Amino acid sequence: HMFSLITWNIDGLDLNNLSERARGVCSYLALYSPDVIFLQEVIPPYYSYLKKRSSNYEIITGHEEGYFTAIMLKKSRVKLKSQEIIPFPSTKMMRNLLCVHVNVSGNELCLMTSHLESTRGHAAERMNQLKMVLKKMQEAVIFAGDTNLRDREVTRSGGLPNNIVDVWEFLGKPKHCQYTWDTQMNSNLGITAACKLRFDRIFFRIIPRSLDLLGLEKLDCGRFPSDHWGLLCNLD
Ligand SMILES: N#Cc1ccc2cc3c(=O)[nH]c(=O)nc-3n(-c3cccc(-c4nnn[nH]4)c3)c2c1
Repeated sequence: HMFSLITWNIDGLDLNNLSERARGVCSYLALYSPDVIFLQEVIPPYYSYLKKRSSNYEIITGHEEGYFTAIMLKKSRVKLKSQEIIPFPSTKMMRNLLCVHVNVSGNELCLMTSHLESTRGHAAERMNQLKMVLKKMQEAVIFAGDTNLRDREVTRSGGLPNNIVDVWEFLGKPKHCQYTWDTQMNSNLGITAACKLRFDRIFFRIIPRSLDLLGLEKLDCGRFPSDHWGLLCNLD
């Protein structure tokens, strides 16, 4: 029938004006009203707002302390079958892989999210994190989350497998959503340098329809909802 999802690193560690940014993030989720949501970098206070505002979603957290990922499932349409938190081994940043087995319209496709290593120097540790993601996908599939991948690190990690495709590259490599982390346009960072990267990615095992950016409008306090852009992929 139809399907949608939203990946967004809400940047929950950035405590400044977070009460207003979280009211903007919710306002984006309310108008679009997706079926599945993949959030990264969520602090316990941030999880408290989404629990009270978005009352029609069954949230599954990846941890409890620090920051963690989160999956929100449209309770009216998506049914919970299973849920599991597979942690990364040699992770030095309190990071894990969050998978949830659901059933939408009678179809068996699981949902995954993660927040791979943020460190740029810890590239091999991130690439080893990438390999365990693709190895778990083939073992169950729609992955989505802050990957922090760049500079052909997917190539040097052995490349993507045949059964796993990237929704961006699969849609003819569209240009409007080429970069989810844009230090040029997004000025929540004050970075005088200009770099653009595609961090938030979406891997597929249903056919993806569209892909678009979220949170491009500055709020009333002059700051964006997040340093990352929100991703939105429709399907059928
Ligand atoms: N401020 C700033 C600032 C300006 C410019 C760049 C440019 C790049 C680039 O062309 N490729 C790349 O892969 N990463 C870049 N980072 C980056 C982004 C996140 C993290 C770390 C990082 N973490 N640890 N060391 N470096 C670097 C930048 C950061």
